[PDB]
Amino acid sequence: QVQLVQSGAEVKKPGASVKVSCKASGYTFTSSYINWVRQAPGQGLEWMGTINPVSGSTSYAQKFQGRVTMTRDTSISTAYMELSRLRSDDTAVYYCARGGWFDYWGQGTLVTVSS
Amino acid sequence: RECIYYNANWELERTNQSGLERCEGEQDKRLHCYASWRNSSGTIELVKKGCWLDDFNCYDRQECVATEENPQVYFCCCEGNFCNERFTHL
Amino acid sequence: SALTQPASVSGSPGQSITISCTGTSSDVGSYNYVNWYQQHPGKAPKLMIYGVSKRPSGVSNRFSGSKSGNTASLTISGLQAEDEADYYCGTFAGGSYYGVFGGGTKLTVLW
Repeated sequence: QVQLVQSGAEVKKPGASVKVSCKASGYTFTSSYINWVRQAPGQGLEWMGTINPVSGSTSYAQKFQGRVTMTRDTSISTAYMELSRLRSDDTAVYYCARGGWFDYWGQGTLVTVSS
Repeated sequence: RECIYYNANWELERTNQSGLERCEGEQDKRLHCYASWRNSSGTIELVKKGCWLDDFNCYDRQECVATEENPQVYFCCCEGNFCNERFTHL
Repeated sequence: SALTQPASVSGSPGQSITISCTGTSSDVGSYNYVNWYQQHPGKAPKLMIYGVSKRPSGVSNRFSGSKSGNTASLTISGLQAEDEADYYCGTFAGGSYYGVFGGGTKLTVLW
């Protein structure tokens, strides 16, 4: 039924950038927000931002304001997250979740940003 | 619910064009309608209409009214059937 | 505005435990939009309660939610070994509302 499946694991070098994908099936993609949350290994959940797949609008976490880019290609029901100018403490698992209640979560994408 | 459906990009997104959308939901989970449009260079372009899933913003709003100040794309959502047939903002 | 919830709590099987989530009247005091996610290690969070008190389909009735003043509380009744996980509270994210999570609580259920 409702299901978000994410892009495979990424290993990056610092300074670079990564872009993760989220493929919504099981419901009407444009019927609610997509949210992005990351998790530093052995640590809390951190909210990054919300995208409204209809309006195309975005709100961002001030922490990430101006180096994360959120987008969606509605013709394939996929939302994207792009984190640029990486570092070490960017190494996390990255989640997308459906709607503002986060009622369904993706399986996560591990991005390891190491020199 | 049922909502008004519109897709301005109906051909590329391989959806219907105009009509009604019957909302699929979960057990006693709220359902809403939304309207979304542009205002490019003094012309109002319709973007989409249809069902919106349980959203704290749309709670107990009868009129679909956008609230953001001067956004690129306008968005509103509302509660109650067909409520999204008419939309404003201020 | 961070949400604070205790680092960990332990319970015995069959017991009830309650995890709390405290913020300011700006947020938790103002809106019925607190939610509770359970997260078993190395897996994605699952939504247990939303809207302070509402429960999704397929979620055991043992999970309930409430709010008094500036703290929302998740309550797990009749503890089971499988209830052992991390529990985060968050708020609604999208529209006029911006996201936030608690530190999480590690619930340990000792058999």
